[PDB]
Amino acid sequence: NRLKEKYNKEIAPALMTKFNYDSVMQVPKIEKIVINMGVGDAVQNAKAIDSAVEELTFIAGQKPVVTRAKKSIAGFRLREGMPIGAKVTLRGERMYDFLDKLISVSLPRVRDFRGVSKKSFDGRGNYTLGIKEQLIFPEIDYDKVTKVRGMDIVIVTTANTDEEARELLTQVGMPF
Amino acid sequence: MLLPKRVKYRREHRGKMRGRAKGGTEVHFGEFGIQALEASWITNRQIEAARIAMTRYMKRGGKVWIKIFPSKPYTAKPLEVRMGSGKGAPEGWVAVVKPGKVLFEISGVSEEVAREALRLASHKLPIKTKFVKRE
Amino acid sequence: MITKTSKNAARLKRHARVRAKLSGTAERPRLNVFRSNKHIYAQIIDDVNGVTLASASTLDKDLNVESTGDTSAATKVGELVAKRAAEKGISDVVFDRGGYLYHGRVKALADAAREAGLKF
Amino acid sequence: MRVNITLACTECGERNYISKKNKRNNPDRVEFKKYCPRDKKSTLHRET
Amino acid sequence: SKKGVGSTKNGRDSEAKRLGAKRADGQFVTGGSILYRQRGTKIYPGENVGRGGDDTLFAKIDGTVKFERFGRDRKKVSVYPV
RNA sequence: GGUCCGGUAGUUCAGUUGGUUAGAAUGCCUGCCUGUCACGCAGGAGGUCGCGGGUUCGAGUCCCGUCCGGACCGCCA
RNA sequence: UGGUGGCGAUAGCGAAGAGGUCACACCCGUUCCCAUACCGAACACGGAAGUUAAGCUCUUCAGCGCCGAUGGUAGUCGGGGGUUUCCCCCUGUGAGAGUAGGACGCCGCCAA
RNA sequence: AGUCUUGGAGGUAGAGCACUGAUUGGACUAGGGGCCCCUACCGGGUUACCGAAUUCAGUCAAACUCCGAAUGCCAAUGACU
RNA sequence: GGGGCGGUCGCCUCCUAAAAGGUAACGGAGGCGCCCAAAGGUUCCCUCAGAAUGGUUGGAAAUCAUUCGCAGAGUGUAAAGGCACAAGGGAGCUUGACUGCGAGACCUACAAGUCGAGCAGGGACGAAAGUCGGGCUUAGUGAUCCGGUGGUUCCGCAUGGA
Repeated sequence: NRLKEKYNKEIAPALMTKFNYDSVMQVPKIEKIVINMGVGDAVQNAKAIDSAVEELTFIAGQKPVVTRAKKSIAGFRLREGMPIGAKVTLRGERMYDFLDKLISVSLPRVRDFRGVSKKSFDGRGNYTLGIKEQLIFPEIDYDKVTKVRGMDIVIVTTANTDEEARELLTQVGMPF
Repeated sequence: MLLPKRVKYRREHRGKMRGRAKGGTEVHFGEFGIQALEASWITNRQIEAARIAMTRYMKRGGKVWIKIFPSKPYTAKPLEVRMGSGKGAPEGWVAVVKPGKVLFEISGVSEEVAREALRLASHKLPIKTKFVKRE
Repeated sequence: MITKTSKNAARLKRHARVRAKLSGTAERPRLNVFRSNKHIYAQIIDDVNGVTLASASTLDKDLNVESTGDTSAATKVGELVAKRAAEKGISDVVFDRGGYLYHGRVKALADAAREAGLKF
Repeated sequence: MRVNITLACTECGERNYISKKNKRNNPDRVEFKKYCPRDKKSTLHRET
Repeated sequence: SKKGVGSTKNGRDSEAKRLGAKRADGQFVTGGSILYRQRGTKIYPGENVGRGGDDTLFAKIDGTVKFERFGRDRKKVSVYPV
């Protein structure tokens, strides 16, 4: 919200001038911020996913969906039909409300921090985070936490190449 | 001794031979080649013997090309048995060679020695042959 | 950018799917709808000869409203196309949603046609 | 295993329909609604 | 003397069914007659010809039969009323 | 030449059926015991399943072929 | 220019370039209809801030894909021979992977 | 019933690689042998000594077919027998 | 391809099969004696396998995000035919996995086997059109006699019952 208004006011004009897009609305934009959860279950502990779901709901703004595994694999003893992982999508005002928490408090609150992954990009503007702890905002009832597994986080943009997204994330406020 | 490392079936019809070869009728990789002017079968032992008769004589002169593969197996019932009651086991691989097919080709070697060496090897094959060279 | 398929492109597949089952013959023509962002079109079509019979639209040259695309416009255009069928009266048609979902302005149009008396 | 079963009804004793079923999947006495001929309408058919 | 062999285990097969078209292009047909006893939708039905439960094609209205290409590769049967 | 069996720790046999776990004696190693050795007492490691191919989420344990041996038959003139 | 049909992709895929007052489409926000096995991108909902960027519509092209007889042949119906697992002659018949080239759209009906 | 004309289904001979397999060479490199050292090879330097994957060329198949006849077969039309 | 021994005996898929159908051999390859209350019916909505790149616990593969991707993936199972306008995948409702039938036609020595529009009675789905008389098509199954069980507006040996 705050960020978004700022996105309308300062970010889009600045980088539109910096790249010379003839059409203004061609400017890159964050499309979605999506969360994935994965629990080594195959089932290892049936309560693991049944805990991760309603901790991730607090972490995000709304309930996730339990991911239905695609195909069976005996390497992990993962039979097809035993649920693993959970997903929640975020967009609209919610994605900016989420990025707000992240950039302002979460990354600086990591057990240790330096500049985020230098070349985590995929190649076409998408970009991913691997954060190991659930310490995202400090008011989680953090004493509840038994397992320490953090989040897999993907930010998806309308960028067509890595350079523009790299530049955009700067004034969005991500360190590198 | 060219084994096909695998095959879809280990038994199939003997088939028939009619007309010229479908492809590979002229030299394509070597300076000179050898051609067969009637239809017949050709087996691992034949190609192996001819190959050795070629290369061991030619020594360091160059390289020899083989355009043949005995993908076809052929069966034979066990010795001393009444015929019938199931196709016999397979014990050899064979390559169909219609007339016009060029079998072997030589590269990087003088003309006369290739001529006489191909003549030498031809006696290993059971088939009337004709010397042939690239256009 | 993220490969977003055209909305009309997606709609065309559904429209072809539904069209596969039915079509409007002589004395049993087919109604049709376009649910454009800014306008709504209606058509009475005879498949076999490949020509329309009568049509109606929000942007027709009379009876306009500031809606021109909302449910009120759908009702008005529906009764309009009912009259446009009436003068060269057919009295029956096979409905064919334009690969849409029968809940909204399409329902308003269908209700208008029914109450006007085009027996589906 | 699949075992044969004949269908029965409470609206009227005369019932005729047959079917198959798995004991493991449906241990409970199953119900279907079907057209009885002699009652000349649809009714709820149990099994015997 | 003699020697023993066996275990062919191949002398079996299904009592094969008949598959083919039994109305000729231009033949007059009567309603309910069979046109093509395919196995799988080898040729789709056109106007006035149905599609049976076992992928069979039968004429709904008595008339004349006609075969014609469907699209690039596929075929289709039709019955044209006389 | 045919039919049937099997092939697992270094040795001998279970499991080999339970498709979803490799086990029991002996041997061997360390320690204790004895003046020393042998018994004996504590502990411990091992094979990853004759070979190759295939089905299956998963093969030791299912189906094929190849090697190995073992059982039976190989008769009428 | 939109809508909606028939035609074998000679209509496709690519590469470039033009358009938008109107039409279309992106867009704006979920207030109530409806919905996201999580969500107003999607479903629907009610507008019209700005944009031809994309879609869509037009101009160009043989890079790919597609279509394509002419004479050849291989095969082959029917006759006739031969030293006959296979070859050859005569009346026809006629392969396809190859080029001659066609093509980067043609026909409609309702609304401008 | 034969023949002439028209229309059909049908995937053989043939041909071919577009699919499924088999399969020969060139280019190329991932990955393996290749010893040295630093040494857990961290990596370099490592033979064409093998060598997957691609692309250029090339050869095969009753259970391969983007193709596909000749004949045979099923009918309609009329014409002669 | 003498008997004995070995093997086989019914059904389903393909090749052998000579471009209709049919066509044998102790010819060449596989499968069946089931399974599914949803893996059926209907309405509605999509779309795959594999690969590359970023992402931790987590690699060759778990679960994510982008791109490529005509079908390599799926279709209960064995092969073939056919299927991305779904016959593949998902959700809601539902039991037509109905009764009486059936113009015609296929296949056929007989016995049987197969499809079938269309009609009536009641439904299920959907606003409607309209679909539904079991699986996406082909196997998953046997005569008659005798006996068991349910309904019977049938007969029941002088008559009424049995």
